[PDB]
Amino acid sequence: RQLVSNGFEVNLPDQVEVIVRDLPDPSKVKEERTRLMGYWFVHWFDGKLFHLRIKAGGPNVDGEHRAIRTAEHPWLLRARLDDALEEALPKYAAVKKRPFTFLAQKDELIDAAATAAGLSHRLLNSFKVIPRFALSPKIYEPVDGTTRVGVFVTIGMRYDIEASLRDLLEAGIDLRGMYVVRRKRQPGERGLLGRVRAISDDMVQLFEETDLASVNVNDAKLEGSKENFTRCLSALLGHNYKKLLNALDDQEAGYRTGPRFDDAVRRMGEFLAKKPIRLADNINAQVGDRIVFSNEGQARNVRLAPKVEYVFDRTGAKSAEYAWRGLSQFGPFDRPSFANRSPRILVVYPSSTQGKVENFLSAFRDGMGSNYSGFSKGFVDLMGLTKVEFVMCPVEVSSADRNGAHTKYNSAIEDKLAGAGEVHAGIVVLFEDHARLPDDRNPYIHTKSLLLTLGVPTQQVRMPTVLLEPKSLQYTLQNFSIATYAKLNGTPWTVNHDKAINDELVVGMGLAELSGSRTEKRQRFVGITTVFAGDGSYLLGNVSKECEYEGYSDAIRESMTGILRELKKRNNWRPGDTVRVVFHAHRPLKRVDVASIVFECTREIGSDQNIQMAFVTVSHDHPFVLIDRSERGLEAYKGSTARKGVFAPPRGAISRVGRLTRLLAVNSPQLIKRANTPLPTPLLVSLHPDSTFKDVDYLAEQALKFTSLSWRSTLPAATPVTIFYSERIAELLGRLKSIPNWSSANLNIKLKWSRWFL
RNA sequence: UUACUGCACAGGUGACGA
DNA sequence: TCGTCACCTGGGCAGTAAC
Ligand SMILES: [Mg+2]
Repeated sequence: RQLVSNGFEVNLPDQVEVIVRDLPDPSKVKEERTRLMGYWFVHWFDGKLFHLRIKAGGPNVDGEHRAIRTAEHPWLLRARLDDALEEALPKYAAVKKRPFTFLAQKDELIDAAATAAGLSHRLLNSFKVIPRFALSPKIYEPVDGTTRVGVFVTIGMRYDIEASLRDLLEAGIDLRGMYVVRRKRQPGERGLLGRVRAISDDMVQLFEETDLASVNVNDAKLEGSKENFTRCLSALLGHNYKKLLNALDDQEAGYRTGPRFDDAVRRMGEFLAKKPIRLADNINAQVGDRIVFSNEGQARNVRLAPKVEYVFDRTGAKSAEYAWRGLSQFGPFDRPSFANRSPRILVVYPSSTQGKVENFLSAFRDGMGSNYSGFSKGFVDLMGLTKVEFVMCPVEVSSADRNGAHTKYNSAIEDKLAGAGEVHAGIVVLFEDHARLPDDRNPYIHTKSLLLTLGVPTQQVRMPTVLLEPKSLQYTLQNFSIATYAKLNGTPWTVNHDKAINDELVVGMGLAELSGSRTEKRQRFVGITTVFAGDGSYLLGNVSKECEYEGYSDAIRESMTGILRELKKRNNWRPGDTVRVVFHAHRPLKRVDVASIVFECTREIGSDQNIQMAFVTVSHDHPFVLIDRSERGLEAYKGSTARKGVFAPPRGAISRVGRLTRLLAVNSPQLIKRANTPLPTPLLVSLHPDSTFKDVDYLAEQALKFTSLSWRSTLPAATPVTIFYSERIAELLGRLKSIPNWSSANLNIKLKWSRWFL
């Protein structure tokens, strides 16, 4: 039982001698660091300034002398290590500090990719993809009670377009509408300048500008987004352009695949271990062994959660390892009770797509047959319904109509429904050129708005999807079916849980940030989703209808206390029963908000029961990766030479970093998509220190299970539904709040049990 | 906006302190 | 106002759908 990390032990001195002076105002710290530059390392923490001498000779420093022992206060040397790593690698310029980040000295993957695909173009030399490395000094706990410092190595790719904007023009590339950034960024300057309206003299005309509406061709460059890469390259190359991307993708796989990443990490550790790292001129650190996660000795640092089971009945008896397998065999969890066995579904679509939409609806409702075993039965037999009646609502509108498409859809819905009686759901087909129009003329959001006001949830669909090859279409229709059923109040599946306490509530919060352009300040909206322990099963509760950023903490507390009150009433908790409340988000709550939440839930449940409360953050973008050297991977596809997910930990692997923190693996070899897919990064699950329920392993496993509860897809989500559904709610409600004639009135009436946000 | 996955880039932001 | 440690969210593009 071993998982290898991307980090190395750092052998530090036991002790370091330091000078301390009280400095209750931290505004002084910056000038003082400058004054003692070169001779002293300086660090402010907890009202006080800490000085570690790094070189002999003045200036002098007044203060109390103290021995800072590493085992007890590892933050001091962790911080010194950020800078010492920089100093240790003088030939690699920092592109960022804390963590030290830098570029490979030679390697340039576009040149290599071109050669390997046998492509060429004069300008290609001005498109650079360079490996980017970061070394992050992190505190971890090899076992409870003991801290150490590790150096964690992470790799990504710098994409840059150095080309002059002038050159890109004459090559036939249309630069209109592309974002542009400053070549040299003033200290504490923005990068984004805006979009390209046109070029004049030595002068770019910018719309959506962030500052001035003009800048010289010479002080600006295209932003190195994938969008600009593809737009420039396909113009200069197509259709050889895909050939270069695959080859670039192959090159990058050379640094990001499991074995190849493990090798790059090894080589980086060798390089840093070659010389001592000077913490001062007389005090050294040494980079040591690869940090592992194991159960050797007094370490209990790795476990494997059981496989999540998808459950399709209350008796626990009907279950599967995979959502579709189970759904296909058993039908949905709620089919014995599902109330509406003959849904009427409005189908809103551009009249000119009529035949394509019929083909799609036929495939959806009645299946694709045995040649497409992924979607044979169709929606009706899949979900155990009697029939589906489509009410056709053609719309006279063209993809060219960018300004009045939304008006036409809504006019057509209103006229059709006036004379049609009640519809239970709707499907809205959209042109690709309309899907991303601004919200004031976007038919997605206008039709979603109108139909949700009327209490009619929709599943929308873009024509490129409607037209998918049958091999892709069968999977499309799995996902479409599951969300549509849930939109009709259905519960497709649950995930196993064996209840140990009398009740458990999990609430999540999710954030969305909206603006009409990148110039405009993003406005924040929030959402809240609740999940309850059932008997053998987790059950999705209700969902917020207000979106609310200011006061989100009051909303969390209002939602938990109202829910605890109703759960108690439903279940009639007995004296001495234990109730557990778990909160999830992608960021940690404030201590003061945890205190207020704990106080109000405790007072609401009363002294008759025992309450356990945990506050959990789920992080995706941290410096930790898990390597399972025992995993050979799987056949990229049956039956190739290439392998996918080589060295990928199993789904459900949980490693201990520290008392409050676990790493959770979610993307197993099975789930990994391709040979060139990188070694996955696990989720970091952190418990808030003020939590009263402390078992982070159990909370990591619960988070795992909730990834499987997503009804947007047959495949699991990247984050538990408690957070993920909250983000979809927040985005939709925040958008809707700007749409004329939107009302939320039906969200808690007709739509109370509809999962309208999927 | 069927989704999952990945990546790039940009924007910054959060928590903890005194 | 700060210092310090940390990483989240939006927009877009490309490959594939846990046996
Ligand atoms: Mg959806």
